[PDB]
Amino acid sequence: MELFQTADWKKVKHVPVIEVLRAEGGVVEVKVSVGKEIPHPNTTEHHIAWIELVFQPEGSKFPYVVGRAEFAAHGASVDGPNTSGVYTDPVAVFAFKAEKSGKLTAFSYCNIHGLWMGEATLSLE
Ligand SMILES: [Fe+2]
Repeated sequence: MELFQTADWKKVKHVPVIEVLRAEGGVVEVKVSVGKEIPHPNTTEHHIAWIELVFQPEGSKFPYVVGRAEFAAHGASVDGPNTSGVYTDPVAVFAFKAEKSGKLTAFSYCNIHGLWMGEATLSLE
């Protein structure tokens, strides 16, 4: 019944969550993660592959890619899937200089669950 709204935990599990760690004087650090509130698997069969961060300062006609983080290890070795002991967590910190406030957009990818997007505001206060 569409009278009753709800929330999908699977979306929460995949969405890239943006947290501004500092922004004083245009020295900015932004953390992006997937599966913060609700852990996302990291196995050889199922994992988050990367996160990319975009920033568009106000007054700027075009957006700029700030950077991209690949998460390369997911437990595979010559001994089989999930045996290597090495798993890269889908968390990244982007450090950058900025002269103005503006909009952040993050993108991420799961190898079986498609492409994902998230947004937040950067206030240089
Ligand atoms: Fe997934």
